[PDB]
Amino acid sequence: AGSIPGRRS
Amino acid sequence: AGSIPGRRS
Amino acid sequence: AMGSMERASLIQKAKLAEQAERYEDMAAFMKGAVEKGEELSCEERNLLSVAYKNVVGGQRAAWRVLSSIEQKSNEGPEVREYREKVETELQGVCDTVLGLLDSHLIKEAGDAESRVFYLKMKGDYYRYLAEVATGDDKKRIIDSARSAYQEAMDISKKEMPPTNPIRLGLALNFSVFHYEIANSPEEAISLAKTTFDEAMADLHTLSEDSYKDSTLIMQLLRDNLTLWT
Amino acid sequence: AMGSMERASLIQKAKLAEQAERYEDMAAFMKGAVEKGEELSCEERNLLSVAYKNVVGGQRAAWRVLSSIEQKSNEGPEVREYREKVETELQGVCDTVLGLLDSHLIKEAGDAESRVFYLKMKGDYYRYLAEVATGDDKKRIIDSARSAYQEAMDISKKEMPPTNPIRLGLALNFSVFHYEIANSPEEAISLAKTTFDEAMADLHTLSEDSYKDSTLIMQLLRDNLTLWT
Ligand SMILES: *Cc1ccc(S(=O)(=O)N2CCN(CC(C)C)CC2)cc1
Ligand SMILES: *Cc1ccc(S(=O)(=O)N2CCN(CC(C)C)CC2)cc1
Ligand SMILES: [Ca+2]
Ligand SMILES: [Ca+2]
Repeated sequence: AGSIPGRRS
Repeated sequence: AGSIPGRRS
Repeated sequence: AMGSMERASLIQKAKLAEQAERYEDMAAFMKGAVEKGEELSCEERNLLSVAYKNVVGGQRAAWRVLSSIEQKSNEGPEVREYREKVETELQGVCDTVLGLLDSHLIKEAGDAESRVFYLKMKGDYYRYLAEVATGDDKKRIIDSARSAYQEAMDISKKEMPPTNPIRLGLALNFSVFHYEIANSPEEAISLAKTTFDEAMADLHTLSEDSYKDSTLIMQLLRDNLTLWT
Repeated sequence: AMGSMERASLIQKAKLAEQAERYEDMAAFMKGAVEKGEELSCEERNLLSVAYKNVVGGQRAAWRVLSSIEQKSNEGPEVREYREKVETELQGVCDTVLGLLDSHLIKEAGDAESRVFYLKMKGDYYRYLAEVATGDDKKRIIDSARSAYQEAMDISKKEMPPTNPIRLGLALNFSVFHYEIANSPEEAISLAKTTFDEAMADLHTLSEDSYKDSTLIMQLLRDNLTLWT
């Protein structure tokens, strides 16, 4: 299950 | 130009 | 520690740190910026979230490697000690983020876009605490995640369109909470499906660029639905 | 800081930190192990080198990003200030590694395999200092790299076969020094070619596993020769 990657602006 | 990667044992 | 640096300089250095893939530095610059006491713009909120997501994401990945090794060894004290060290560090980062949200980002956030963003963060960082928690501690931490996500959901459904990317990412992450933390896979599947379908029906209202933003997150909902069904 | 932890526990935790991709931790565990005062085995030397190569490799990559941004801006003070902060951190790591080699890894290293390994490290970390140095400082740092690499080369040519992987990696990195630092591309090309050819002629002596180890590094020499010619 993946959450929002959220690692790049 | 690449040196020895050297990042993995 | 960043008290002597100008707010605008902290923001500029957080953007440089992102480009340099220096996420610990990025998070420290954005903590300094929050501690100036002013509200954050949309772009500044994203810098804060990106910085801490990368820091805690590396900690979580390391904790999972160590936890797996520890579980295999239970089928000296060093694996447990080192897993505990990484775990404590991860908990410290989550507590720092939660403390920024509580002092005082959430209480000053009046617009739906900011308030939902911060409450989604609060749910996420309690969720990361829940991933490493064991026992009754886990129960209260789980409820704190749930309560933050639920308040964000309630605001998002009243104040934002179903394609809004924050609303979509909130629903995605709350569905992961249900599936992975709360042992509620059916609630996870129902939320992801309803969110996807209601967004699909609103895509006709969007520009080409907004369409791209919303469909990207919808694909993540679909990817989870494919894994879960 | 690691003085209260057993040597064997530091070594075990360095291996765990490698698996978790926690290279700062790995380097701190291996610094603690070196500071116990005992010589390092082959495997322990590799753990020390891998840890610091990853730490300084991330610093170097960030310094290059920031230096490029700074150079474009020179075609506020924040880019220079942050490049300087990363640069100082990188220099501190290189100084730490050099200090371990000087107190007291090199002086206790009598076998050719250990002494060449440590002198190659000394050349590498002075080379990383040279990459960020400006002016006359750069001259003396460059000469310190050169002198370390040259002593390692002299020992390696007397004491190791031309296919030995340490001898090959030393020659590879000294050739990069000549090309990138010393402004001696012809010396770089001649060293890489001679090293490759003398290794090729010795491959017949090797087992299948040693053949794989040596040919891997020979391909790196060839890759540089292809880029340089
Ligand atoms: C929780 C959250 C944070 C940020 C956004 S966003 O700024 O709109 N943006 C959406 C696209 N996304 C791309 C990845 C690959 C999912 C990055 C963030 C949305 C929700
Ligand atoms: C400078 C140096 C360090 C270590 C070696 S090695 O232990 O023999 N080893 C050779 C293979 N190499 C693979 C990469 C992809 C080059 C890893 C290290 C050799 C030279
Ligand atoms: Ca000010
Ligand atoms: Ca002891």
